[PDB]
Amino acid sequence: VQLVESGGGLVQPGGSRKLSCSASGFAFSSFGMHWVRQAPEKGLEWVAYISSGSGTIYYADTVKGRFTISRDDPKNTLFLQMTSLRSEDTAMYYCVRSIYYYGSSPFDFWGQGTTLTVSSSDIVMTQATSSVPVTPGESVSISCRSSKSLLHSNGNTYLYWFLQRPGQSPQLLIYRMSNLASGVPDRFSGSGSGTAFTLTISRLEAEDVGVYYCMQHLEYPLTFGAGTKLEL
Amino acid sequence: GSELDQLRQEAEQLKNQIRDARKACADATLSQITNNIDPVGRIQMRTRRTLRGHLAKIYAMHWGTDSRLLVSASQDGKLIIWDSYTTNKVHAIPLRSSWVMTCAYAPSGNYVACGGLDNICSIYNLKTREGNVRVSRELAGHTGYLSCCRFLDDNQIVTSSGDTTCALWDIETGQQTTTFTGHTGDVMSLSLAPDTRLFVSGACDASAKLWDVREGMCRQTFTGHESDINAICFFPNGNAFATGSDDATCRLFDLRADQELMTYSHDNIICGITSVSFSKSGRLLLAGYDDFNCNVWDALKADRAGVLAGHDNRVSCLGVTDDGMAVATGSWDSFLKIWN
Amino acid sequence: FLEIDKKNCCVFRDDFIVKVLPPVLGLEFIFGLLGNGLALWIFCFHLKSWKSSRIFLFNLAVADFLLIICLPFLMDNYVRRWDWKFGDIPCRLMLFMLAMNRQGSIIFLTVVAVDRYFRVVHPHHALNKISNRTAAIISCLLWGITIGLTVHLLKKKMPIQNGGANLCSSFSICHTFQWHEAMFLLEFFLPLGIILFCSARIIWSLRQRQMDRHAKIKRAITFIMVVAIVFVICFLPSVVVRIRIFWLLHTSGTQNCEVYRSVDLAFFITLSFTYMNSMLDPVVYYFS
Amino acid sequence: TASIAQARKLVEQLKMEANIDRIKVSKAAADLMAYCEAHAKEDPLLTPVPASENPFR
Amino acid sequence: GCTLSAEDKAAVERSKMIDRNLREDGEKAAREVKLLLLGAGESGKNTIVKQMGIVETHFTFKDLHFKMFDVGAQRSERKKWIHCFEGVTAIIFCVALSDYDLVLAEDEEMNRMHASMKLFDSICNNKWFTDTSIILFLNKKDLFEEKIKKSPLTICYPEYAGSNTYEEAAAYIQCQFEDLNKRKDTKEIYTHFTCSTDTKNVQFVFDAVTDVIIKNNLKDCGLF
Ligand SMILES: CC(C)CCC[C@@H](C)[C@H]1CC[C@H]2[C@@H]3CC=C4C[C@@H](O)CC[C@]4(C)[C@H]3CC[C@]12C
Ligand SMILES: O=C(O)c1cccnc1
Repeated sequence: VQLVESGGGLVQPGGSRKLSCSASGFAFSSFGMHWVRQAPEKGLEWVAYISSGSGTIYYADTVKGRFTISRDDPKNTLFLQMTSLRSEDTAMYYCVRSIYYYGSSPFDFWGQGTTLTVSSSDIVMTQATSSVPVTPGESVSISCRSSKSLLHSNGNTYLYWFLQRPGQSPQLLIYRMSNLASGVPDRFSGSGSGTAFTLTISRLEAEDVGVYYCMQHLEYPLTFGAGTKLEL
Repeated sequence: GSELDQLRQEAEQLKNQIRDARKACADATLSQITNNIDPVGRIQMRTRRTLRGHLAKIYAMHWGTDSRLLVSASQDGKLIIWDSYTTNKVHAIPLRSSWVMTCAYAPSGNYVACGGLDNICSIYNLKTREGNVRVSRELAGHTGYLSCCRFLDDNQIVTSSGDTTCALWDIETGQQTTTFTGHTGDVMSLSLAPDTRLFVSGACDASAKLWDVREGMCRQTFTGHESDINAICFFPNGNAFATGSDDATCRLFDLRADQELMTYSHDNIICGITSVSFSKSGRLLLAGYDDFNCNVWDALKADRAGVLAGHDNRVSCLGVTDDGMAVATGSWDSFLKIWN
Repeated sequence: FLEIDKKNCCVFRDDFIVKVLPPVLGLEFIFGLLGNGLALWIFCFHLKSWKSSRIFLFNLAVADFLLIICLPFLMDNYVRRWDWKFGDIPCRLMLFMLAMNRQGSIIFLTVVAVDRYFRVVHPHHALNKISNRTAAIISCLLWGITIGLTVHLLKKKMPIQNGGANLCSSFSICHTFQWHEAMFLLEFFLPLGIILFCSARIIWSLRQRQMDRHAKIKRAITFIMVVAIVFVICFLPSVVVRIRIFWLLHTSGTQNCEVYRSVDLAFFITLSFTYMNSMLDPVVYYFS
Repeated sequence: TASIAQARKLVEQLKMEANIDRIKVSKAAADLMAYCEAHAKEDPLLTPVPASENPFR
Repeated sequence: GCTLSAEDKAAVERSKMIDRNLREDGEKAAREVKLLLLGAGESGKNTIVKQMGIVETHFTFKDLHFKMFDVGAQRSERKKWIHCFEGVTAIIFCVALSDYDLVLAEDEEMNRMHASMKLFDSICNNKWFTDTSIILFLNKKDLFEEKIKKSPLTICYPEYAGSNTYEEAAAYIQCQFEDLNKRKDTKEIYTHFTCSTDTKNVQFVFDAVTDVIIKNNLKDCGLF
């Protein structure tokens, strides 16, 4: 089980590029695949989505028309192809697998990341704070907020809390605002209602420090709040 | 020799003593006690969903723990997991031996069990990290076809086979940790207690037995049918269980007082039962017949209260959710039906 | 008797049609109607097989039935000797239904006789195992070509001045080659050269296999011959009178219509054979 | 002479099953009635369920 | 589409892929031939198997795949699992005819010919095999022509009178088998003579199944 992606580098403004990933260790043909760009200037957002069966393909309005996505299902490979690269197309790219059936936990394994540098309506989610100083051993809380209700017809609040430790790739913490991913300690939790939610941590350790993010999935494009760093 | 004959005579007079003990502890029929109450109205249940995609006879189904998923098995060599609310398909699992007779769902949601007409019970892991279902363990050692299986825990299972033997198994080691013997003919079914401390089995010698998980203790023997016995279930309380035979009859047996409680027979039915199941309050008994349709019995008066007439062929399997929401029904036409 | 529709076309009105044609046509209506009606009722209400061989007969049991409803108005046309009083549209929809059902009761009568051949000489073949969702498509295509070869009978100002009355018809004795007569001959020649071949090979190959010793094989053989010879009897006569007509047109000019005086009368009797099948089509396929 | 051993097994099984105490049938029937009466409200099949909150409609 | 959410519009597509796979895979099971093999103990079942819980067997003859099910090791009730073979093309039934005086290890008096005759009778009138054809194999004819000359078959056939030669005795035994049928219009029993021949067995089976298939197709379209 691993997603090894390559294709990054430094590019001209006018010019194409390709980003491939190899998914070794699982049944790749049963996984819808996302690209999530991460601008170095605290930039985060969803890029593109291709499903299991090459039926659906989705883009975020800022990208539609210049990126194309594809699969190589016999050889377990995922491709992105980019044609027009503006000056604000410099960031890092995370390929995320996710499988949708009842009870699943999408956005589970998050790849490693590939850096791309360029030569020189939508729901809104808000994380007003940016930094919370605190000492280990005591509880902490972070807030995120949207602009409308998320209790959809299927009753599921499509908010995803997930973490990035310094120098590491992210990992899922809380999918659907009330469910904790697998492999992470049970110290993390989260609760909210309406348009406002809070991630909570009861016991504080040295690994728990990092930058936290919130995701909505109700409809494409997928939109975030900002980052709220915890500091030692 | 003479010892054989004297032991046989002693056994016969013990049988007479046990028969007299069973007879002498009964005072009134369960119908007399249950006749004061009023009967439920005409239970009108309509087909809400219709699960289709099986291409051959369906032999078993089992309701999931959260009362939204279920699994089914057919002679096509496939096992299928459903979403009852949406009518989606969550998983399709290919089998090795096309000749199946039962399937089972783990009470946590990680595993499903299968096997039949091959003397091997296979275990499947659903929540793997590779995304696909895989074979966990292959319990082998029986010498007759497997007729039922039911998870006791996440690591203990119990099966009954056609070689007149039940067995309690560990999935980790793979070796029988208990063997239950004492039946003469093929064993057709078993059902687990609510608290997983006892379980009952029913066999082709027109007899059923109450076992004991911890040590192997055969605690009690029930009779009464004059043909095979291919369906049993505990009452939700855990103090009773009902049987469905091949001579177009269903019966109710009590654990504490070991006699007959209820006979569910009707002259216009001349063909035998395939499946039985209960309701959340233990008020409805659903019986799957082979006159092509199911039947709903008021389990306290024995009279009918509804018919699920919707199938083209014989009914094999049948189940009820844990919350009491719906009832699911399979048959030999390869169509599952959810009723509310 | 010579008039001009758009061409030099003879036309007659003989006082012998009235005596014989209305009774023939009324009997063929009143029995063909029920004969196809209960067949279609069974196919729709009291039969639950629905195999890729019972949805080729269903189409043949709607084609002929449509021809029936069209009959009483033709009986009214003959009872008053070529006097049409219902205007333009009823005439122009009475001569497209008849001409499109008949070609569509012969296209769904050949497919059966190919079904059977692929079920005898070529057992366990692919076309024996097609689903009844890939046979309704070909039924729709067959209806499509049927309708596409008969549309030219709505695009014409049909009722015509004969002086005395108005004649509602498609079969008139002219001297110009066209598509309708060629269709009339070619809707009989090709299905014959297919049915004979299929119905002979089925019987022969069910006989060089020494298999014709159970009764039901013999019964099937008899009914196969029944089908072929009933087709030839109920269709052939009309296709030789029209050849005699073309013979007379090419040999003798259309200047003395009196020559045709008798033969055409015979034609409008032999054409009453073409409806004949729609009466006794079910008694061969759907009942016995 | 294993036949007498099998007879010994069977008679031991009879000794083994002849050592239990029983109750009256009417008491079991009353317990069944009581359990049915207590849970009459939580089962969406016996009492005609309102069409407001079921998730299969 | 509109009423659904972005995480209930991939569940539907996944279910559709499941359905497509199920349908495409259920077409390779309605074109194969299924044959159920039976015999009476040491009746040469292994012999015919070599001539070509459950024991599957695979072979292909003339671009046509057969699946032979051998259920000899069940040693349990037959009525509890026989109906699982209801939709089978044919039943192969193998028996050795050189074994009329050789009696079973169970009873000295009863021989194995009578036991196998009872078996063939019992398989020929079950309610699940009303229209199911039976292919009959008579075995060890080599040893039989020697055995019959030493001792008459009157021992096994008290009501029989024959000159104790090969052909008449073999034909009498064959008649005694084929008279056991009780349907005679829907069903047909196909019989054959082989000891160790390498060509006649599989061709016999192929002919017997082509005849059944022809009948099935012709009665499917009403004509038959
Ligand atoms: C079972 C499946 C394969 C049946 C296929 C039927 C095909 C092979 C045959 C059956 C009868 C045939 C038709 C017989 C006669 C006519 C009328 C003629 O004016 C045009 C061709 C047309 C319309 C033929 C087209 C081909 C046809 C439709
Ligand atoms: O069959 C016809 O189309 C027809 C019938 C009567 C007169 N003219 C044509």
